[PDB]
Amino acid sequence: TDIPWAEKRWTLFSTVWYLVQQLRFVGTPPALRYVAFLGWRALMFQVYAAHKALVLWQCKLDAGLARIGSGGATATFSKTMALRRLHWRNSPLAEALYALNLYKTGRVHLLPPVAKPIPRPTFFWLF
Amino acid sequence: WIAYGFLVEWSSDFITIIPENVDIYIWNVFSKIYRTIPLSFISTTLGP
Ligand SMILES: CCCCCCCCCCCCCCCCCC(=O)OC[C@H](CO[C@@H]1O[C@H](CO[C@H]2O[C@H](CO)[C@H](O)[C@H](O)[C@H]2O)[C@H](O)[C@H](O)[C@H]1O)OC(=O)CCCCCCCCCCCCCCCCC
Repeated sequence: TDIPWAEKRWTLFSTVWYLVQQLRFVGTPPALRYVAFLGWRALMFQVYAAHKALVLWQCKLDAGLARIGSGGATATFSKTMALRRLHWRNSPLAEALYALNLYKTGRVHLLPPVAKPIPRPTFFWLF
Repeated sequence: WIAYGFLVEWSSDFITIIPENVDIYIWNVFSKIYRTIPLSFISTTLGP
């Protein structure tokens, strides 16, 4: 009932992509879809554990860069920024700006703005 | 006897004296047979 009209656009790319979705849903057996779904679930759990470890290491790097830049006083790290990295709410520019900010003035609890969601790209009748 | 024995069948439109059950059965058999055609075509053409 609340489909955005940008997702109901008919284009050449969506015409091609209907074939992929049709082969996925009515062209491939649900048994093979189920075993592929289980494999993708296990792989996504593994990559989530990897991303969580990477975020914890980025917290340690946050503390290191916050010491080199404020001398030795500020050595903590922003837990809100840790959750922001974990929830993918940060742009790479925001990450670089925050890291540089730590490295040369400290200020752990001064955070970059949250990145807006990326809108769906549209190019006329192409996509 | 010919009434029951091949007159009311030979003189009637065969759309009338044919259940929709056999049409549904033949369509189901056909659609079950030719169901792997997209995946098999993709596997043949995307192979070596
Ligand atoms: C206990 C049972 C023993 C086996 C069970 C587990 C062992 C092995 C699991 C499968 C093999 C390895 C899978 C790893 C990657 C997944 C493959 C894939 O591309 O990804 C598959 C995706 C994932 O499933 C769907 O995926 C959807 C879309 O998400 C993802 O979809 C894609 C994932 O490829 C993209 O990555 C995309 O970015 C991402 O969003 C949903 O999110 C859900 O996760 C789910 O509905 O499916 C799809 O779209 C495609 C549908 C058809 C593809 C079939 C591929 C493999 C089929 C094996 C059949 C052999 C039978 C014998 C059994 C032994 C198994 C080897």
